[PDB]
Amino acid sequence: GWVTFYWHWKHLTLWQGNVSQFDESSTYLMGWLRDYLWLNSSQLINGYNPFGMNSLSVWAWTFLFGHLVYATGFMFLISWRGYWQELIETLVWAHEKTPLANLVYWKDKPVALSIVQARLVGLAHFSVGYIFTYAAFLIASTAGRF
Amino acid sequence: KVKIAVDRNPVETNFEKWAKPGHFSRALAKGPNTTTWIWNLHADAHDFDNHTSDLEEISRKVFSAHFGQLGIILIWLSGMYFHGARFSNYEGWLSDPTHIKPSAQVVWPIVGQEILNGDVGGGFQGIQITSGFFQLWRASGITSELQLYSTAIGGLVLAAACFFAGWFHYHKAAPKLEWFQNVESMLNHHLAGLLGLGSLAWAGHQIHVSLPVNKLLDAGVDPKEIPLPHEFLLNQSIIADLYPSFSKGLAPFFTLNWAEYSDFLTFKGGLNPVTGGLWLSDTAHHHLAIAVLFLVAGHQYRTNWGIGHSIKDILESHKGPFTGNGHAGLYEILTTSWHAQLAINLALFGSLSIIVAHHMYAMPPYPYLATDYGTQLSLFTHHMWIGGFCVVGAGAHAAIFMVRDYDPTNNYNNLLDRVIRHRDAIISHLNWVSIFLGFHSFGLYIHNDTMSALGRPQDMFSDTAIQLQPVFAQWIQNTHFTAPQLTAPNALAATSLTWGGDVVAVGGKVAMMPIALGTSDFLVHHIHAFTIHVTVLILLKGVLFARSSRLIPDKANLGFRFPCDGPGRGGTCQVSAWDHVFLGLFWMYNSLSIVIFHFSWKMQSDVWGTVTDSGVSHITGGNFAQSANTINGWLRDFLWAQSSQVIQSYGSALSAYGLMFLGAHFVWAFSLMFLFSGRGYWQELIESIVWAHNKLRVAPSIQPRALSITQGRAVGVAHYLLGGIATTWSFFLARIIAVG
Amino acid sequence: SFIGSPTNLIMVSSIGACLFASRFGLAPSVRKVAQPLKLSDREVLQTTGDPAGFTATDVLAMGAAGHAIGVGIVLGLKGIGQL
Amino acid sequence: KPQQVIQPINGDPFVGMLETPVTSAPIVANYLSNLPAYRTGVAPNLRGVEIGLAHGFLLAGPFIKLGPLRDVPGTAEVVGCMSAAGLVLILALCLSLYGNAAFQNQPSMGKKTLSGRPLPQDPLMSEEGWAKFAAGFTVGGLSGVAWAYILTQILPYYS
Amino acid sequence: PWKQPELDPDTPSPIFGGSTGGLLRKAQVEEFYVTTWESPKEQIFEMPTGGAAIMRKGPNLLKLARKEHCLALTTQLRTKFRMSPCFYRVYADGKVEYLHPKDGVYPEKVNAGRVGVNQNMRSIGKNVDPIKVKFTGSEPFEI
Amino acid sequence: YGEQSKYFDLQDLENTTGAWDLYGVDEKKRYPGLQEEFFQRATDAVSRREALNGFVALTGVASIALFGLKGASTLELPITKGPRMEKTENGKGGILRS
Ligand code: CLA
Ligand code: CLA
Ligand code: CLA
Ligand SMILES: CC1=C(/C=C/C(C)=C\C=C/C(C)=C/C=C/C=C(C)/C=C/C=C(C)/C=C/C2=C(C)CCCC2(C)C)C(C)(C)CCC1
Ligand SMILES: CC1=C(C/C=C(\C)CCC[C@H](C)CCC[C@H](C)CCCC(C)C)C(=O)c2ccccc2C1=O
Ligand code: SF4
Repeated sequence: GWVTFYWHWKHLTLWQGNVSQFDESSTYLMGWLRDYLWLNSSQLINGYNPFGMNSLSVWAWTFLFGHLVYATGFMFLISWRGYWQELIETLVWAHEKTPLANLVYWKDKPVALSIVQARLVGLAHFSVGYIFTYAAFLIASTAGRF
Repeated sequence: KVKIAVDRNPVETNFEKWAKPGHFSRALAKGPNTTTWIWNLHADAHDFDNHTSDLEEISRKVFSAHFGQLGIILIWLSGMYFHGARFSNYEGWLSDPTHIKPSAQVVWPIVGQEILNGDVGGGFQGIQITSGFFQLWRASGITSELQLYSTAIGGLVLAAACFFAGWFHYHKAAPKLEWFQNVESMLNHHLAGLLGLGSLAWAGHQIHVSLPVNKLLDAGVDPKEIPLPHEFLLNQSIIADLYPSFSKGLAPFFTLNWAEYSDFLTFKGGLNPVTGGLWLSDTAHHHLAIAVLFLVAGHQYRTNWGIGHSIKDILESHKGPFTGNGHAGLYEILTTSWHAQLAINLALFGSLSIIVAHHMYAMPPYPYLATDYGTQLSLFTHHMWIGGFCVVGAGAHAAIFMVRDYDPTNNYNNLLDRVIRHRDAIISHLNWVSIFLGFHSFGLYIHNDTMSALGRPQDMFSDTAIQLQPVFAQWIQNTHFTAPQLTAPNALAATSLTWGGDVVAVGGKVAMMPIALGTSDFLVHHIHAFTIHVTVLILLKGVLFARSSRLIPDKANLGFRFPCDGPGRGGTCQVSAWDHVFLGLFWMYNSLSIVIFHFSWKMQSDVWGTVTDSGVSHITGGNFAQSANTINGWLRDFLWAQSSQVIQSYGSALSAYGLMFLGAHFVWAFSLMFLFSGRGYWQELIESIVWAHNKLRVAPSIQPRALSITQGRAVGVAHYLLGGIATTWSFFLARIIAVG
Repeated sequence: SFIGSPTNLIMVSSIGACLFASRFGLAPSVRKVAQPLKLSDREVLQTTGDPAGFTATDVLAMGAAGHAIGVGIVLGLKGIGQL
Repeated sequence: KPQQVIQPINGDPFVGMLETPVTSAPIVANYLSNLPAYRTGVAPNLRGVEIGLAHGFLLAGPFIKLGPLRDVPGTAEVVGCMSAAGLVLILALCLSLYGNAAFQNQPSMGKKTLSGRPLPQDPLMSEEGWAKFAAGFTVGGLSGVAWAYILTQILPYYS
Repeated sequence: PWKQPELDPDTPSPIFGGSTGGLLRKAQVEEFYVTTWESPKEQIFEMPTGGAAIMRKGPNLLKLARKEHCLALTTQLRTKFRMSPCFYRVYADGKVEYLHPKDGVYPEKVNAGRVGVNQNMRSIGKNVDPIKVKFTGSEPFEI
Repeated sequence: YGEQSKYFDLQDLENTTGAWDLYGVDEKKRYPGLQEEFFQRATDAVSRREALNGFVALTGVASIALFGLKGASTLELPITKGPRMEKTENGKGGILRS
């Protein structure tokens, strides 16, 4: 992400012709944020504005999709198995011990995701959301102007 | 029966236990062999349950702990009063509150900080404050800095007195356990005495001091020639012209002619148009009625003179057939467990702080507070977060009581035992309503986002498209607007301008205007209900399953705060109730962040703004009814439409807010190490570093160890919460200062 | 509270009714603990003079209750336009 | 006389349920025992006919009322009905898959109605019995979808 | 013990209210566990899956869905009252198993009547590398 | 079972484990007699899971293939309608491609 942020911002300032802005703004991180993550995202989030919608609708939707999958990765990453097993046990008691649904019974017993599996799925959602949101932002920001 | 049982000199006053830092715990009394000894020292520092098993010493310890906290808060309040006395523009702000921004913190010119001394007006430079102390010092009639100096010195004196009181009441004269167990005397003395006496004293101060000062302040009289409140107190002639009922002179009070006091004990709905806050006469009658209600309620329980109520009898007498034994033993639990009372008090304190934030954003009780958007936003957000923290701590200490102080002997078929019995049903139904609320709030949001993205705005859940009109809230608004007409005929107007029909404005800016509720407000309110239901599910599940569970039957014997029971049963990580609170802290953070985002966006888009001759123009373009239905609309029109002043704050008075914003980003991002990772990798890295320090003989005598799993989770949640809170604080304050 | 006012008459009648109510059973005094129907006739401290249990706290509470009832009656009648 | 309303089932405090007025109410017990899924003596296809009829009649409503073509007159009432029929077919496929999955073995332990008297075996708990139940479900769902369709054609009120 | 005891169907059970935490469908399909003890008097204990239950003077019977619940109750009883109970396992077909000590004087003692099983005479860490046992089906610790 | 305090007997373990049908009756043919054979003959051709999985797939693939080929453009779905004149040029920062 750091190397692609550097590449995209330097090349974007080269294409726009204002290399002095990158030269005087890449020194401090607030300028990095303001002139990369905020300035170039103006065309990204206007994909399906309520007043008007244009061809960048897939890119804003994919940006928010990457945010959501990143957050689901956080859901798998912070919480660990052992609180989820008790909740799944309560859901087991809910399904097994209710009218009109105790007739339908699982064949594989619902168990919580194992710790290695938990780390793997958290990393998977993390990386999928990361890649999708960065691809969406990069393509939208570069293609909105040129 | 109720008496004062006090043991004199139980603990010698000496630095002998100060010499050895590890003395409260016998496990820590040996020595610091590992680096986890320090974290256990600072962790078990105030955990008085494992220090000793005697309840009397624990009660003395917590009594002097509360004394020390009271002294600390009094020191802080005295420091705030001293700052307002010395480094402030309160004299300038009194003569011009609508044009001079409040400022009470002055920085040093040491290293580039002179840019932080912003031009707040009145020939003064400093940090533009947001606590609203100037509004409070205008409500409670305060004119000069001499009075603030006197208040600060008195607060310092009372803080020293409180610290001396803690030292005395622990080391010199410590009360016995029967003194602390006098619950009826405690309740009577903190209902009639504390609350009632404070309410009556504040009502008297408002009537004799604050009412004439505020009557002369909004009339255009400069505060320099305003008479001091002792002149109003001693002399009836000066107070008679401002309020003609003082010419009677306490005659209507004893002769039951209280209708003659209708000039300064008024019953008016709305706000003062000159200042924008509530009428001080209304607050005077309010605090007087509150003092009455607490004086009558403080004589309910029976302590020593036969008459009254016995709480054990009240609890044991309320027994209903679907509950078996009804409140049978709760008096025995609440008189013997500090953590149960801590949970109850913290939950009610947090909820009441939430009510405090909501009812200050609704009715501003201070002059020139509604127009000061920064003070209102800061007060709402701050008390919002403090209430959330107190509620989460209530859940934590309830779980601690469940683990430690709960015993099955006294409770067999009472309410607590039956709540333990059907805990799976409660958790399953809460999970069902959790999933239901989550789907038909957030899936509605995602569906609106999709229909916006698919070019079909007529299929969205908006006001223009098919709508979910909040009919109940709007009906309550209409009822409260028409409440003074029929159900409260003695009220001048509506109790708040949330549901009114008029717009008040001070200094050309909107103070408080009617609030319209649409589909977006419905979506956000049900999002809030979903989020609060999830957080209460996590906390209640942690409390209920702290003792035993179908996974780990012996969780009671494993303590409250333990990392895991090993990788058995597929892995029982985070199974303790402490980890349930650890997750509930993040869920609290999400809940209150979305709540204050809704507050800021709704108030900036539909309440706050500058009034013009041609209609009322708000801070934003009134886009809450059009952009709060989608996630991308929320993002672009709240987090991106705003925060343009935070990024461009550099070189200005509010650049420190941008620095704080990025440091908060740093700390929020730094926490995810302690959240994602574990301990074995860090322990092995520490082993390699230990080898490096061993190679050239700088090996510490204390063995370096990685942080514990519970310690790592605590560090992660603390850094995460601190970063998120400071992020929202910096963004909110910079946006509301550079615009409002 | 002028001698002869209806408010004075209401106050005095309320005070006298409360002392009559607490004199012979009939009120949850210091002598009579209160169940749902207020029984069992206990005894603590001493009456200091007249019989039954009119202690220093018995006349203090009944005077307080009689005064507080009177404010409800007078202001209730004043609000509806009586006396 | 405490009136201990809340008691465990069959006086047994060891199992999951406790007999509660949500469960022990005569009206609720009579309504649940008279539902088709608990009529053990009735053939599972006759169970599925009524169950599919009720569910296919209810599932047509949201598709007509909140469908993408709800603003187009005359065509919403056909699009909602055929989408409901497709949903019924999807649910029938998943029902058949469940019947394959859960009845590849044989149950050995009975259900034991209260105070004994259990029948040999529920035909619904069998493989071919659940297949007949899913067949009745899809036939009932298709007929209910068609009935809700013709009820949207002839009408004195709304749709 | 000296003779393996068989649980009696006649024995009473402690008075308890309805608890959601208890026996599940695994008791019907798979095996379930049964705990027995003999009491001197009526005392109050806490079940590992529910709340508090007053037990009967004399023999008692508990049914637990897991063996961990049975041993948690056993440890609670032994710690609180020096009770020394025992639990069993009842299968789906009615087979009864005895898991709490077959020697009868608990795993804490030895009794000189049990044979060492899954014991390695080599030190921990002296095991061979997984390459030496690759494609053999036997783990280094299983040797 | 349940004489005075016992909840286990080992010969009626169907009662011991707690397997109880709280809502279960054995009343046969509650619907009128002429009504069954109309639906009994409805199911017998699709009673087999092979006949039902095929029939659902037969109505599945055919109606899915019907949609788009014939199902679309009769409902006027906004995917097979075409544009009027939108979005030939792209790029607000210049270059103006296509
Ligand atoms: C924004 C981030 C995020 C999100 C969305 C989730 C989502 C979830 N968490 Mg989690 N959580 C997170 C971060 C997050 N987590 C983090 C970081 C932590 C650590 C503190 C936790 C801690 C935590 C706890 C402690 C608990 C949860 C629970 C839940 C569930 C709540 C479900 C609900 O009511 O909503 C409804 C469902 C959603 C919002 C999911 C998205 C639904 C979208 C709109 C799709 C709708 C249907 C869609 C069309 C289907 C697609 C079909 C496709 C396959 C073809 C859900 C699985 C709770 C649980 O188990 O449920 C009670 C619970 O107890 N989480
Ligand atoms: C009418 C009498 C009275 C009053 C006013 C109070 C007031 C208070 N008590 Mg309480 N208390 C009383 C009687 C009273 N107590 C009795 C009879 C008992 C025994 C049953 C207790 C036992 C008790 C315990 C166990 C604890 C308190 C605590 C507190 C404080 C709570 C802090 C707070 O809410 O912020 C309000 C804060 C302030 C108003 C700041 C000003 C504090 C001033 C200096 C206190 C002055 C009041 C005092 C009664 C005056 C007489 C003391 C005299 C010897 C100097 C508060 C000051 C807590 C504590 O430790 O704090 C001391 C606590 O944990 N109380
Ligand atoms: C009425 C208030 C109150 C009281 C009297 C107590 C009292 C207690 N709690 Mg509770 N608690 C409270 C509120 C309260 N808590 C709240 C609001 C929360 C939610 C956050 C908790 C969460 C909580 C947990 C999760 C646990 C306790 C525990 C404890 C015990 C020991 C606490 C200790 O030694 O801390 C030692 C003091 C510290 C570690 C210092 C705090 C430092 C924090 C982590 C960071 C603060 C940073 C600050 C905000 C900003 C500074 C920035 C930095 C850059 C300088 C004691 C019984 C523990 C226990 O064992 O209970 C028996 C336990 O496990 N409590
Ligand atoms: C018989 C007798 C006698 C007599 C006596 C008497 C007659 C007495 C009386 C007494 C009394 C007659 C008393 C009273 C008291 C009262 C009180 C103590 C009350 C109250 C108080 C207060 C302070 C108040 C308050 C309030 C207010 C301010 C407002 C709200 C309400 C109320 C009202 C609560 C004699 C000794 C001569 C002789 C012998 C015998
Ligand atoms: C990083 C990390 C560590 C390693 C962190 C450790 C050992 C704590 C280090 C604390 C330091 C030493 C505190 C002091 C920090 C600086 C030395 C302060 C500098 C001040 C300047 C003025 C010099 C864990 O032990 C751990 C355990 C469990 C879960 C996650 C983690 C985890 O993420
Ligand atoms: S990963 Fe940590 S918390 Fe989880 S079971 Fe292992 S040691 Fe315990």
